[PDB]
Amino acid sequence: KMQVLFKNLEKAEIKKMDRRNDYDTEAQKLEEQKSKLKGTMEDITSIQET
Amino acid sequence: EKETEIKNLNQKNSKDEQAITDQGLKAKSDISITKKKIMQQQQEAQDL
Amino acid sequence: VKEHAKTEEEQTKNIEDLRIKGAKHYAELKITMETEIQDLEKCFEDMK
Amino acid sequence: KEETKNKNLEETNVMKIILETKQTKYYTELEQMNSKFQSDTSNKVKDHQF
Amino acid sequence: KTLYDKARDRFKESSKAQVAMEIKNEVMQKLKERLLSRAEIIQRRLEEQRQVLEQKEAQVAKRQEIDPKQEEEIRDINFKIDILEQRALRFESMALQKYEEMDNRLNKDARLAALHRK
Amino acid sequence: ITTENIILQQLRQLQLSFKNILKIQHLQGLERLEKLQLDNNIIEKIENIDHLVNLKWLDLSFNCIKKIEGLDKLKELTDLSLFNNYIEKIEGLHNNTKLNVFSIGNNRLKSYEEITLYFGYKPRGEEGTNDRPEFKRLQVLNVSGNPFTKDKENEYKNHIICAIEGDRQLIRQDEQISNSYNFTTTDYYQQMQAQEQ
Repeated sequence: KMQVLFKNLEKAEIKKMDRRNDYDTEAQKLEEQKSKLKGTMEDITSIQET
Repeated sequence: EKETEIKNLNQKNSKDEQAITDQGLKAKSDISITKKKIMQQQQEAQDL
Repeated sequence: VKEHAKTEEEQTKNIEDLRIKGAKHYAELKITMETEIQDLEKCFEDMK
Repeated sequence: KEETKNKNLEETNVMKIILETKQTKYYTELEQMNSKFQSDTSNKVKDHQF
Repeated sequence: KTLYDKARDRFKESSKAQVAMEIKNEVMQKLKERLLSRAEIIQRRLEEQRQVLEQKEAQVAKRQEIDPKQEEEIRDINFKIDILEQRALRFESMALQKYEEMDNRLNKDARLAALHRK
Repeated sequence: ITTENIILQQLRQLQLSFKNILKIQHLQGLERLEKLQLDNNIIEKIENIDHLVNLKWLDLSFNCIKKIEGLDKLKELTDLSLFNNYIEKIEGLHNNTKLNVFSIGNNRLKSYEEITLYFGYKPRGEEGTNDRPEFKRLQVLNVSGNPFTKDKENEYKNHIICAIEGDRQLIRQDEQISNSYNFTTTDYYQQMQAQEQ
C-alpha cells in the first residue's frame, strides 16, 4: 500500500491535462476577446476619417 | 506481544499510507499553478 | 500489440458512457430549470 | 475522464448560472398588493361586523 | 543511441548548526510519535481487554450457573489486561529511554556536530 | 422571399399548429410534404396526408386525435408523433416500419407491447406470423404520459428496450425485465444484418 500510494503522487504532479485543458479553453476565449480591440480600432479609424 | 507488534506495525502501515496519499493529491499544487495561469489569462481577457 | 489495442478500445468505450451520463445530466437539469422558468409566470393577474 | 466530465458539468453549471436567476427575479409583485389588501379592508370588515 | 549501445554503456557504468537543530528536532518528534503511538496502542488494548472481561463477567452473572469455562475465559481476560498493563509500564520506561537515547545519538552526529558549537 | 408563384404543389414542410384545425384537405400537390406539423389542436383523424407519402417527420400530437392511420402509405414516416392524443394502439405503423422515431405519450394507451411487436417480439402464448421485426430501425421510442406509461414506471422502458437515447442501454442494464426477454438487442443487430445480407 505504501508504494501504491507513493506512485500516485508522481503521475498526478507530472500530468494535469484536465486543468490544462480548462486553461486551454480559457486561453482560447482570452485570445478571441483580445483581437476585438484591434478590429474596433480599425473601424473607429475609418469612421473618424469619414 | 505478537498482536501488539502487529497493531503497532499496522498503525504505522496506515499512517504512512495516508501520509503518502495526501501528498499525491497535492499534485494539485502543479494543477494550481496551471489554474493560477488560468486566472491570469481570464483576468487579462476581460481587460481587453 | 493487443494490450494497447484493447486499451484504446476500452478507453473510447469509457469516454462513451461518461459523455452519455454527463450530457443527459446537463440536458435534463436544463429541462428542469426551463420548466421552472416556463411556470414562474402568472398568479398575479388572477389575484389582482 | 475528468476532461469529458468537465464539459458536461460545465454546460450544466453555465445553464444553471443563466437560468436560475430567472427564478430569482420573477416574483416580487404578487405578495406586495396582496399583503396591502390584507391590511386595508380589515377596518372595513371590522365595521361590517360591529 | 542504439539499444546495443545502451546495454554496453550500462555494463561500463556498472563496472565503473541550524540544519542540525532541525534534523535533531525532526528525529525526536518522529521517535516520540512512534513511542507514544505504541503507548496508546497498549493502553487501548488495556481498555479492550477490560471490555471483554466486563462482557464475559456479565454473561457469567446472567448464567446463574457459574460456568467454569466462563470463569476461565474471564481469568484469561484478566491476565491479558494485567500483562498489557505491565507492557504499558515497561514500554513507557524504555520509550522515554529510546527518546533520550535517540536525542543523545543525534546530538553527537558529525553532520550535526555544529550543534555543540553553541 | 415570397416568390409570387410559390407553387401550390411545391410543399414539403407544412406547419399549421394552433389554428385548431379539425380535418385535413387540399393537400393535393403537397404530397411532397415530408415534415408535417399539425399538433396542439382539435384534430382527431389522420387523413389526406397518407397520399403525402413524403412525410417523414410527422407530428399530429397533443390533439383530440384518437387513432393512428394513413401512415401505412406514409411508411417514409421517420419521426412520428401522436402525443397527448386519444390513440390506444400502434396501428397503421406496421407500414411505417421505417419509423425509427415514435411518440405516443399522454395518449390513452394501456401497454407498450404494441411498439415491441414491431421487433419480432411477441408475448408468450400468442400465435403470430410476425417472426420478423417491423420497427427494425425504431430506436427513438417514447410513450411518456400515457395511462400505462404512468403505471409502474420504467417497465415499458425496460421491456421495449430489450425488445428494441443512452437510456436504451441504461435500461438494458435492468436485471429482471432483461430476464423478461431473451431476444437481446445484440441478437437483434445480428438478425438484422443477416436478414439484410
